[PDB]
Amino acid sequence: ASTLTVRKSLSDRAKARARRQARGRKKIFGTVERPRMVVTRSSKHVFVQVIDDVAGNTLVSASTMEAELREMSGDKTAKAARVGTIIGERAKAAGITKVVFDKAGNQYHGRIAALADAAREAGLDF
Amino acid sequence: AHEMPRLKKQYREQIRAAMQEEFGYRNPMLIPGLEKIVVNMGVGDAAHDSKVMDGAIRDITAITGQKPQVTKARKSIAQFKLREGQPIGCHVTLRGDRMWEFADRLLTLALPRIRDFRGLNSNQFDGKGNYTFGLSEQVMFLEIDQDKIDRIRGMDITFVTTAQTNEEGKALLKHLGFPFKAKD
Amino acid sequence: DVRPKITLACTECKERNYITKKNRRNNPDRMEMAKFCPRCRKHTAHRETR
Amino acid sequence: MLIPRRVKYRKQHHPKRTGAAKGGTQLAFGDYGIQATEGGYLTNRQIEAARIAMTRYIKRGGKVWINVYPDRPMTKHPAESRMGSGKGTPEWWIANIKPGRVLFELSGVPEDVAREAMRLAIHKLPMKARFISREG
Amino acid sequence: MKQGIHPDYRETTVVCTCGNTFTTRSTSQSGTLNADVCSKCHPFYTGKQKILDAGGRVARFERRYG
Amino acid sequence: ASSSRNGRDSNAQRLGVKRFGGQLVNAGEIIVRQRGTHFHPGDGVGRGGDDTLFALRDGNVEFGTRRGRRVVNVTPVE
RNA sequence: UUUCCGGUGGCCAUAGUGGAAGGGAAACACCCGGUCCCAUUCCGAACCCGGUCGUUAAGCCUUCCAACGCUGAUGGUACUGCACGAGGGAUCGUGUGGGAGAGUAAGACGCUGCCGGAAU
RNA sequence: GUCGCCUCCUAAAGGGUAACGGAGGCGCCCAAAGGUUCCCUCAGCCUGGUUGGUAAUCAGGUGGUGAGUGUAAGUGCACAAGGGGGCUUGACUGUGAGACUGACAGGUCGAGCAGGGACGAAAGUCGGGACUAGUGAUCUGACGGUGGCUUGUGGAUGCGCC
Ligand SMILES: [Mg+2]
Ligand SMILES: [Mg+2]
Ligand SMILES: [Mg+2]
Ligand SMILES: [Mg+2]
Ligand SMILES: [Mg+2]
Ligand SMILES: [Mg+2]
Ligand SMILES: [Mg+2]
Ligand SMILES: [Mg+2]
Ligand SMILES: [Mg+2]
Ligand SMILES: [Mg+2]
Ligand SMILES: [Mg+2]
Ligand SMILES: [Mg+2]
Ligand SMILES: [Mg+2]
Ligand SMILES: [Mg+2]
Ligand SMILES: [Mg+2]
Ligand SMILES: [Mg+2]
Ligand SMILES: [Mg+2]
Ligand SMILES: [Zn+2]
Ligand SMILES: [Zn+2]
Repeated sequence: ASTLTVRKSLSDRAKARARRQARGRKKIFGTVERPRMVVTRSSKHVFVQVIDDVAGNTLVSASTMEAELREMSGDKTAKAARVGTIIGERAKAAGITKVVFDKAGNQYHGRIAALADAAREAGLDF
Repeated sequence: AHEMPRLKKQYREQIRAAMQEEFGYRNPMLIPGLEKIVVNMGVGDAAHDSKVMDGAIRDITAITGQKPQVTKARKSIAQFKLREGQPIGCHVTLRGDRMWEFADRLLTLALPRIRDFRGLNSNQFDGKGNYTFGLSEQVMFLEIDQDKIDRIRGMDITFVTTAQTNEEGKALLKHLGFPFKAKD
Repeated sequence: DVRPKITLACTECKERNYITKKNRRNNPDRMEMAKFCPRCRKHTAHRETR
Repeated sequence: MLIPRRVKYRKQHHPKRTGAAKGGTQLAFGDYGIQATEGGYLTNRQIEAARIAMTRYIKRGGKVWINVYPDRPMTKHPAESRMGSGKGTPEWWIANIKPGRVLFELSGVPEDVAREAMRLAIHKLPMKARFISREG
Repeated sequence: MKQGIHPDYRETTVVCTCGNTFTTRSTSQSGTLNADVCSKCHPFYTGKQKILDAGGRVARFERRYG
Repeated sequence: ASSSRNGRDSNAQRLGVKRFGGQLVNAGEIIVRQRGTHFHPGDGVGRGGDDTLFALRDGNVEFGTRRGRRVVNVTPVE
């Protein structure tokens, strides 16, 4: 469900983040050569999906909701770094090589930046 | 230091209890509270000189405790001797503990020492629980000196509260403690 | 006269590489720029000729 | 005289005189009407003459509506001049009338005096027109 | 906070000249505060002015005639 | 007498669609000259400085909609 | 497999605007702080960070309402390619093909793909 | 009165189309009003508030484009191409697959590549400006660079090329 118009009655943070995400998606698009790495950052978790936007289907994904990461002791940024390592490992497992990173309306800073740097350490060409 | 402002503790305990018992909201996080304080100063007589603006900045920084937002002229108006881009106003937004301590200092010190003070009107509500009033002078704020003011100036104090209706906003400000008369 | 043509020459080889225009009232003085010198084969500082 | 307060363009092409009435073919204000059965250009002076005829016959009873406004400027070439040297200045204001257009409406007056007043008004128009009513 | 941008703000003792002192803090310099009056010291909401009005037309009639 | 105070028109610019839907084009072929983006660049179509839309690759021209925008695509030839 | 829900697309109002009621298991969200990375043309409002206490009040989600808006035939009409005809003239009509716009009946309180969570 | 260029209508839903037909503009401007990156949403209306009034400045609600766009008009742009912050000079050098448009001279768009840079975390974008006017062939001469030629040889001088 993606209506081109930002639905009214949304909260202020939601409206602002929706505008920022729509502006980020103007230049970012996932193909088979370079799929899009979208990081959805909420107050508790980070959910990463690598998407081929031509077919509209996610190739690999990772989160802090997985079984082997609920019990892992660390900080929000440390958990995001572990998620970045995992998503890089899964991308190498599926043969992704290079991705285009999408911050999904958030600032490239902190948890998202740690996730991206960890994915770069894993072997992702971005 | 590390000590919650007296106004904030009194607000929490007394005022939350009073609003819960008197308005009876069905959800605990519906009781209105003070969102922010906005101190505006229209300094429109600053197109011809800039030192009066140094005075305004000093006065309102001493009043509020933070540097102001100087606002440039939105559009040029020739009826006004007003061009575009010349800064013609300054406002301070107080939130957090700073808002509470500014409110306490204003209530205890500033407005009581107005000449022939008669309270503040309760009919100055905007229709959504937010209450604004204007001071034609700025010399009540005793935290500033007296023998070094450049020129006379006033301000607008605006209380923005999370009160849905005017009645509960008026109740909030009254129970926080405001001089409120019964005249127009 | 008010927007004249100005020649930018490299500060290394004195090569009159570029020509452009300015306002001569907004920029009364000679302009410094970081242009590419085909002779110096890299980006050098170019200055308006005098 | 009906002249618009202002027009966007004072020199305009001649209005098309082709086709039946686009709108205003049914009575909407009065109880009787003058319906044009022919097309043409209805000037403001003809509109005024017809209005005077109706208003003077019906006297004090009822109201008269003019459904057509002459907001189309027609230019005039400088007199005794050859052709060219630009377009002329506006001289006449017209309404573009098509067959079936209700020109005038009349109300508050019985049918025979209405018929006579509208006969008088119709004898002023440059096109053919007829008396119409609301099915009695 | 930043260094070298704000005026000095330290601990301060005050007097309300009405038996009231407080441990607030104010922007003053190397001294104390001496205020004319406080809010609790004010006669507004403690009820010490009782101005109301003076509109006894009949009252004045009866005072000056009866 | 008098004179005409009009009389000036600019030269014809010959804008419009040059390649219509389903037409086979080479890479770099111009699909439409236009002022502004009445058509937007789609997949395999680039936009020029004067808003000219050109083929970024070989294939067939198609006109369509992407989100809210009216776009020109060049679908690669099978 | 299914149900509900959190993200991410496609169609871009049949989807919205408005009203009424209800719900939060994981998730979402407000929320609580600002020590730390970071920030406000002033303000931890926002951006950013540490938590997940409290709360479903709002966001979000489920259901109901055609109310405003949106979608909308069939038939007819205007117009029109080609072939003709009529009038003193503005102009009009027919044959043979194509055929709206408005309006009416009506539809409609969204459809759908991938990833994930909980239960099954 | 007009003469070149740009925008709209006439122009009959591709392009083109005339008249001393109907409307207007241009012969610039901007070192940012260019590049890149990030963030933001307006005009109008309503209500509350010192000077302050319809309209300076502040606060809450509403408002989707009616505001804005350096400059005519049209096509666009709210995803903003509109408003703002940071850093910058690509307002490059050698090129140009392939095309559009004119009788031609000519006008216009352009992928990809190298060098050397700007911004960004990257993806990427940048060969001036949201687009379309702001311009003048050739001859002749001038200035900078280069050093290909030089009438016997070496210079000079002159020419050539950019
Ligand atoms: Mg109608
Ligand atoms: Mg461009
Ligand atoms: Mg250009
Ligand atoms: Mg319909
Ligand atoms: Mg039909
Ligand atoms: Mg229809
Ligand atoms: Mg055409
Ligand atoms: Mg045609
Ligand atoms: Mg011709
Ligand atoms: Mg240049
Ligand atoms: Mg070529
Ligand atoms: Mg041109
Ligand atoms: Mg390069
Ligand atoms: Mg720009
Ligand atoms: Mg010659
Ligand atoms: Mg010889
Ligand atoms: Mg060269
Ligand atoms: Zn050089
Ligand atoms: Zn006192």
